[PDB]
Amino acid sequence: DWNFEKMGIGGLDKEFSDIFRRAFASRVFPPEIVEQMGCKHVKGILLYGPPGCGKTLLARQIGKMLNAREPKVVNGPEILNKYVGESEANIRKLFADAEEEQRRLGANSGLHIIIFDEIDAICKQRGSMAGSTGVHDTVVNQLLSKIDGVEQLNNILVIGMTNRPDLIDEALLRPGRLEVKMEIGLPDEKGRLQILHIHTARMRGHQLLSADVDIKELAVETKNFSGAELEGLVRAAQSTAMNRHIKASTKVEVDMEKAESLQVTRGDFLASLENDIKPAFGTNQEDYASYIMNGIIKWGDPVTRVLDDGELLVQQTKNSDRTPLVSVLLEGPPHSGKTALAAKIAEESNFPFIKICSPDKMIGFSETAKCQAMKKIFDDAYKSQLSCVVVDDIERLLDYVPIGPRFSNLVLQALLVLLKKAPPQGRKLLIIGTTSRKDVLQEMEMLNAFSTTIHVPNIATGEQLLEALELLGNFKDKERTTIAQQVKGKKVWIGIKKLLMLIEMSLQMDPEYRVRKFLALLREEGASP
Amino acid sequence: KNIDSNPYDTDKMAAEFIQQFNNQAFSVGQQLVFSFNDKLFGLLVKDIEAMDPSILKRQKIEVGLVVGNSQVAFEKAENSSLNLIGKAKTKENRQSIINPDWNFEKMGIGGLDKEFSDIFRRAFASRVFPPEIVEQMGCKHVKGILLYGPPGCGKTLLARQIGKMLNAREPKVVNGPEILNKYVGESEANIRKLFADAEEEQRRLGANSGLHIIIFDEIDAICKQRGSMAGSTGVHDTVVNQLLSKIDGVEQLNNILVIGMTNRPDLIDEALLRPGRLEVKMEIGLPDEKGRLQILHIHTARMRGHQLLSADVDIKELAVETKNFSGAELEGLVRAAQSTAMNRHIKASTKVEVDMEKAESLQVTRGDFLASLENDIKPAFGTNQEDYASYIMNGIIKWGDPVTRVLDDGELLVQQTKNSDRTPLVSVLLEGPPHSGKTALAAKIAEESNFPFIKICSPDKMIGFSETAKCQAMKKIFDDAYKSQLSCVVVDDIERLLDYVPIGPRFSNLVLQALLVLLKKAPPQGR
Ligand SMILES: Nc1ncnc2c1ncn2[C@@H]1O[C@H](COP(=O)(O)OP(=O)(O)OP(=O)(O)O)[C@@H](O)[C@H]1O
Ligand SMILES: Nc1ncnc2c1ncn2[C@@H]1O[C@H](COP(=O)(O)OP(=O)(O)OP(=O)(O)O)[C@@H](O)[C@H]1O
Ligand SMILES: Nc1ncnc2c1ncn2[C@@H]1O[C@H](COP(=O)(O)OP(=O)(O)O)[C@@H](O)[C@H]1O
Ligand SMILES: Nc1ncnc2c1ncn2[C@@H]1O[C@H](COP(=O)(O)OP(=O)(O)O)[C@@H](O)[C@H]1O
Ligand SMILES: [Mg+2]
Repeated sequence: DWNFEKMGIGGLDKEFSDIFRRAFASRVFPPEIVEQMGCKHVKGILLYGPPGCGKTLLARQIGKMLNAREPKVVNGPEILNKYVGESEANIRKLFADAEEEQRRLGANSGLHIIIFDEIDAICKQRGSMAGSTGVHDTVVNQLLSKIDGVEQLNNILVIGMTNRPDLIDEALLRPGRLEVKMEIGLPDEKGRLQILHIHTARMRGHQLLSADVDIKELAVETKNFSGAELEGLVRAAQSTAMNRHIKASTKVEVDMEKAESLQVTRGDFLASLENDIKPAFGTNQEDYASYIMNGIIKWGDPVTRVLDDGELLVQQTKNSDRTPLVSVLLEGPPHSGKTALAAKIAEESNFPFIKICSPDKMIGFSETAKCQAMKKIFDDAYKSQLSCVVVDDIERLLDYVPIGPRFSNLVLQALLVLLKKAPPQGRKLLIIGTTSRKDVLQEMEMLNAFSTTIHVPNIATGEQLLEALELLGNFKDKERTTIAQQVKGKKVWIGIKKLLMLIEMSLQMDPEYRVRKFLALLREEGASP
Repeated sequence: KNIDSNPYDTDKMAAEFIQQFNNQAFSVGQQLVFSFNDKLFGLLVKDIEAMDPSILKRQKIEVGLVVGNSQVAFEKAENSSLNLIGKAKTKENRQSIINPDWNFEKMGIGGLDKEFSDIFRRAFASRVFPPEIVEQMGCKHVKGILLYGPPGCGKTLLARQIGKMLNAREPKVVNGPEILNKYVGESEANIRKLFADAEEEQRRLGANSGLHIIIFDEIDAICKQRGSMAGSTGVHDTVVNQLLSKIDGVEQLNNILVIGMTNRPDLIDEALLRPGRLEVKMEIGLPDEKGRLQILHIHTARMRGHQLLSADVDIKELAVETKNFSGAELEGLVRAAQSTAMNRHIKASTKVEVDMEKAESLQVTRGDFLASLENDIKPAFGTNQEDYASYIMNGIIKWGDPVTRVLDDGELLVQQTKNSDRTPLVSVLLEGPPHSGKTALAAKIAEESNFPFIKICSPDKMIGFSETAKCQAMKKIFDDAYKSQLSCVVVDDIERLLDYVPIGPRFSNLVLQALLVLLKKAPPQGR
């Protein structure tokens, strides 16, 4: 039987299918033919995937599916990092029961399962990439010798677990030990629909769930939701709906007046979905809501062209089969409005995964820490069906300073490789960057890595300045006429950001001196190419 | 400018809307101006629906026509003070539920209302109902809470009050670094000697025992590896593994509840923040004016009962001269306002003797409060009186126009940074030739600013420091300024922080790449 909808696990049908078809087909056939052929039994499995997706449930379910003892448990950083001379004793103790049973009745016993949580720490000499590795080869050598060294056993089965699959030494994966490896992944719409159908099953049985609640629609509003957070959403909804019936006094007592009629309504689901349970591979209206701070105003031609090009790039990266990766670089003079446009372009992609790697959250970090943080941010984007990332103010990550010059050579070389890297098969990406010194990056050869570039200009005519002032709607018609009497017969040079500060400074004077001070200010800072 | 709280009849508003905009085209998202009772309002189109067929004979549309029999429903915008009455009010919003009515005065906490309600609704809403209905639903009670805020704002008191409200055993206590004790075999023994009572009670009484609160402290020392991601430092993390194994996993318990309290929310590993582990997260901040009033009104109740408080000592007034006063410093002020009052009625002659003739009339008076407010409690997140006291040395005397110009410009900037909403951050750089008086003309502007929080970061207190120490000190000083509704900060001799020396140059590139970043960082929100 493979009734994988009653055991408790949902959204994983092919994974268990393959795992059984290959590994555990010998332990289900009658022992007669199994002995006649002489086929040996697998004694190792490696599951790897993102954290909080349902890896332990599968382990316990596979253990129970074949009648066996209660699975043991271990932890990675626990067995290691204890008093010397005792870790080996613990490792030897781990298999004591299996060894005793084998010595007692030989080749006729029950499976003894183990679950080696977080295996990519102790059995890892590949710790030297940017910092340093640890001298702990004793543990890995002892484990390898025990599982299969110069001796063998037939009453064991080792299941590993890890969220970093590229930190495992090949010595622990040669055929004969830890052969079958599988990858668990984030569920899609059908997976979420199945998952939401199990965690709320007892409530529906006892007519304690209102008929308005819709699961089909609830399966379309949670995008890139991990498996373990639907449980959190359901629990939050249950808590919210049941808090109305706790009206009490100095000493809290249950409101027995209407203990019945305790019904959960769609409103509570929606409330818990908007205010609480913030996703892991889903982003919020916090990161891309502090960069944009005064909206976007159309003061001329450039805004429309830039937004149109952004939309074209997005629609290319969403409907192409031969260019899974696209990049674009924004540039312009300082105080021109580069950062405030990248966020606006990215916000309208309706992309499930959005993140912003800015330099203001890394203050005082060393080189290696910054490289590792950037690498982690990039790695957290290959796991979603389609994503989008932003890298703003590049020239303050490299630490460029005109004197010297002085850059950091360990960040540029990571940035180039990561910019030219392609994601796994089937997925897509889009990278946007903003910089204010185009003449410097060209020397470093970086510009040849970016697919395309766009130019963001400043205000360069009296008409555009007047239009911006009108749209901002601050000065009256008379003052606008007075200003136009001067600005029109000349040229201007001022970025959009500086205009807000100049207007704010000017507005604080007396009512009759709000124009002269502004005009005086525009002569010193502005109109100065 | 014309906002008012007077009620507005939606039925009349809808009738006037139809009477005016009849046979007119409207589209979703359209913005227009509507006049009602000589009052102007801004209208934004939200939903449009077609009519039903006539009697002789609710689709959504984007554009349509308005007629006499059309219906209009008015809803106030977000954070709108407009008062709307009548049946022409559609109610599609989100408000959760009506939390149980609370009486904070009896418990003894003031200024914390939303946080208390949220914590009770989330963590504890499922530990009050009988086990029957909870079992029928199927649930796994929350077993984790995290709190973080400035010291002395009433964090532990919340936990103790909530624990004593729900009949439960006396809470234990542990200290963060105290559990980091030399060698293994004692720290692990300490971890073991925390849940033995809980597990024994669970085994003895099954799934019917009482709650066992366990209050931590400085949880950012243990379970802290981000501290290694710095310019220096570095330490292996081993104790977090034991606590993680006990809290969740095999032999899990059903009558435990951890409560972690910290001070640096960003020095926490992601290991101890994922659903199933410490779930909820709340923050406690400095109290505001009404908070200070409520706090004071609670600590001076016993004296008022027995008629020990004079009639002229108003409590309302004292809530307007204490700005950015922490929670505990109000208790400190109240305590210090009594020693002075009661230190008068004591005579000593070869031995301290309690006075007898004037023992009665022992009443605390305004003088005690005023003296204590000026020379007793020294605030922490508040205005100093020594920093900008030794900088300006011999006053300021006019010698021409430039002094007037500089002072006027400073005043204009300091008023803009207080009556603006589109530019929360403004910075100005003074400069001139050496030996000209550009450090006694900034302290004067800061002192005339009148902002509650005024600090001065100067190189005089960083003699012999390396680069990392300077970075840490500057970061801490700047961070402290995000905890007040207004802040002014001064940097002196920027050339000295960078260590410039023209046999070179030999500047420091780890301080110049932080000073640039800091000067562009909008405060969290509305500060
Ligand atoms: N059409 C517009 N284009 C760009 N910015 C605009 C526009 N209209 C208004 N703004 C405002 O301009 C500001 C641009 O952002 P910001 O001041 O951070 O510029 P920046 O180029 O990112 O700065 P810096 O060069 O210092 O990194 C934002 O406050 C945005 O509200
Ligand atoms: N504009 C001014 N008018 C009158 N007196 C002034 C003025 N500016 C400063 N003073 C006085 O002169 C002295 C100024 O000394 P201060 O330490 O400020 O020197 P400085 O040249 O600004 O310093 P530094 O060389 O470190 O930049 C103080 O006594 C101050 O009272
Ligand atoms: N695919 C899934 N279906 C149903 N429940 C799940 C699933 N994945 C996780 N859960 C729930 O999450 C809880 C913890 O998940 P766990 O297996 O510890 O995640 P991880 O494998 O990352 O450690 C389990 O008790 C289980 O009920
Ligand atoms: N909101 C508050 N209401 C009443 N008293 C408070 C409040 N906050 C702090 N206090 C007072 O401060 C004293 C100590 O507070 P404490 O719990 O040590 O603060 P922290 O949580 O920062 O350690 C208590 O005796 C308490 O009376
Ligand atoms: Mg000086």
